[PDB]
Amino acid sequence: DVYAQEKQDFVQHFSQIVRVLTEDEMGHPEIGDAIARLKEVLEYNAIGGKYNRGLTVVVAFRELVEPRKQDADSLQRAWTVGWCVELLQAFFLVADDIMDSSLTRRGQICWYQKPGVGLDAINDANLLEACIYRLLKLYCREQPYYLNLIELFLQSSYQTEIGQTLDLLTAPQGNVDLVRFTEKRYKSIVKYKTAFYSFYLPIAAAMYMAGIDGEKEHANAKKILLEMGEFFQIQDDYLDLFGDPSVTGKIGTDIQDNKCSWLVVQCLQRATPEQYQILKENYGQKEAEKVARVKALYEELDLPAVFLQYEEDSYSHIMALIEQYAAPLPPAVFLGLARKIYKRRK
Amino acid sequence: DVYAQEKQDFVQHFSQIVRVLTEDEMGHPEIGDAIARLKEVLEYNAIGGKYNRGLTVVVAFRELVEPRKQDADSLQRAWTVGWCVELLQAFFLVADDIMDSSLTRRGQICWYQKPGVGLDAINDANLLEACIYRLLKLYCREQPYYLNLIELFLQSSYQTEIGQTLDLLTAPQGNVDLVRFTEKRYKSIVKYKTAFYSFYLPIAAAMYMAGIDGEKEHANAKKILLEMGEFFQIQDDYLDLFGDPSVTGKIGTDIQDNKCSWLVVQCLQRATPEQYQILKENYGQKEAEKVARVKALYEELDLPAVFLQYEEDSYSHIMALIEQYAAPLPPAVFLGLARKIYKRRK
Ligand SMILES: CCCCn1cc[n+](CC(O)(P(=O)(O)O)P(=O)(O)O)c1
Ligand SMILES: CCCCn1cc[n+](CC(O)(P(=O)(O)O)P(=O)(O)O)c1
Ligand SMILES: [Mg+2]
Ligand SMILES: [Mg+2]
Ligand SMILES: [Mg+2]
Ligand SMILES: [Mg+2]
Ligand SMILES: [Mg+2]
Ligand SMILES: [Mg+2]
Repeated sequence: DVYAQEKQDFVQHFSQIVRVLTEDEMGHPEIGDAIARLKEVLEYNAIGGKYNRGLTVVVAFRELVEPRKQDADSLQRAWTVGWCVELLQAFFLVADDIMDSSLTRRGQICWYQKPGVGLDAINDANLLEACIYRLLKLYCREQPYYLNLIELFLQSSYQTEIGQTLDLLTAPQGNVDLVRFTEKRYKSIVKYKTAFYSFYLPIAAAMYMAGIDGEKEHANAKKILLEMGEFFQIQDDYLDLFGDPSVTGKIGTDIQDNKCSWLVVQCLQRATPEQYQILKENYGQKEAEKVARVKALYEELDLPAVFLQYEEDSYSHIMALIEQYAAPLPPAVFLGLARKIYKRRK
Repeated sequence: DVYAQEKQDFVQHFSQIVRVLTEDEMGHPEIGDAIARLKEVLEYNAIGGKYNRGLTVVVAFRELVEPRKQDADSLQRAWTVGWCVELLQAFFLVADDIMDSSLTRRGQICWYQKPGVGLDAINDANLLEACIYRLLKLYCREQPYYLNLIELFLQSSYQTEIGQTLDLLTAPQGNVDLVRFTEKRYKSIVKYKTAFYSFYLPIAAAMYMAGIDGEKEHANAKKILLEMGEFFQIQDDYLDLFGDPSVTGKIGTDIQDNKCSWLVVQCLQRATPEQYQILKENYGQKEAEKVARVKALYEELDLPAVFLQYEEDSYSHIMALIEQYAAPLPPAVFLGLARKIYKRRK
């Protein structure tokens, strides 16, 4: 309910993001064509998702700032910082779709796969990242949390690029080595690639906006949010193979891209050495027959049932973590976000 | 002479950049393999160039800071900010080589063209950009110019991505339209894509480090440096076709990539309508015969002689600009940089 009620206002206020990013550079008409390319990149790549991450900034801002201090202006700042998280997301996905050789995202063909786009998408992704800091400057330059916000977005992008390097190093194409797909490797990838920017970044932006900047409170929040990010990435892995791509909005590639998925880790931990070899022969290869052979091994080992058991235990554990670590922040902030990701099918 | 004397110290101190970026994240051993990938990216992509841009930071810092304030520590900061400019450069070139489909850079194959690299180079480029802000934090966090430095590197990357969009929009592959290659378009591309980061960025970093942060002094410096950047990019265009690739360290692609080069603008301005059509039929295409036909048109129109005339007039003009705008900064700062780029063959 809390996410669903703020949605509308948050989405409507994307026109303004687009205007402020296009308008404040028409005192420079020579870049006009670039500005129009920017708008086209924003509209195709920041729109059409669920907005969980940016909505989180706005929800937690209401819940943490005293209503006497929710003036029209500090609200406007809140949904801008929210949009900055949506722009970080857009930047990582556009690049990620190239590196993953993916086909669709959010119901449409991937940006790079569009006629006349291709690898120009690389500079388009870098421009989306640039917008974040332009926004921060335009809306938040005179706020006492300004430098905290800048350092947070930069630190969060470095961690996520470190996690991406791990994702890629662990998945060399044409190079099946099942030995490297362990639980410890897995947890490291997902912590870096997904957990800091999807879960720590947004609540923490909102903390810094409410004046809550203590080390110890940031660490306690981080303890909850990183375990949630781990679950959330294990969920994304499961949906790559078994979700319905008209719900997820994307076709799966993990088996073909030779990925250290949660599924292949769970597989490897249960496999007869005969099953092992079937995995070995069929994994990380573009042939549909061969992907279907892996999928069939996974179903033979009840990996869907194991995913549903893990979802429940992970959820009880996250809840225990909230009871331990939420104070002095209102638990509603952690609970509202957990509700939105619990048993998602997209 | 001034560049040549600081070189050694500047280069030697790259081991330290590499150590500080690898060491201060081994309290996190799970990212070990990513850290090693980072070192490999740094060594292949920040090393082997002339270091003009980073050396500029260090040279202008000596020339602008009072020697009583050139303590061992503020010097160390100076050659770090220098290296941050070399890392911005490395980030743009790695991406640019993909978008340009280039073959070599600085005497070796392009990063993305290395066996086992490919499009993973996209995340490698984004990591190189991340390092800049990690450095700024590690060395400069408590300096009064810290936030000026952060905003400068970010603003300079946005401008250069705007210029890249223009570079790419003006060069759609498979789409010969000679109508868009004008002088005004050209000047706009080069101002954004090259001039702010190669020329304004480094002197200005050094200004902010010496306490010189006035609007008006920054604008005056900018007036000189942007015209120098324009010349410098016109030079790079000329070398793409007529430089010797054992000096430049790179094979040219401008004709094949359908580029708004200086050469094609000068061509279009002198061409008989018969010459025009030869250009039209042969431009922006991968066939060697067809590139050689364009090259031969260019030589038939004395474009090499016109380049040498422009080099001289541009140089006299830059010098006039220094006489007008250099004060209260020592002219040595502008003169030393102009000497290093005047009649370069790489
Ligand atoms: C650069 C940012 C790295 C984090 N990142 C990127 C994409 N995803 C989710 C994916 O699950 P991934 O390719 O599987 O990790 P997707 O299913 O493609 O959306 C997370
Ligand atoms: C993203 C940064 C845009 C600025 N940029 C990139 C490369 N160069 C110089 C080149 O001249 P370009 O491809 O010709 O413009 P190169 O000969 O390839 O080194 C400038
Ligand atoms: Mg992906
Ligand atoms: Mg991925
Ligand atoms: Mg996925
Ligand atoms: Mg290039
Ligand atoms: Mg280029
Ligand atoms: Mg060039």
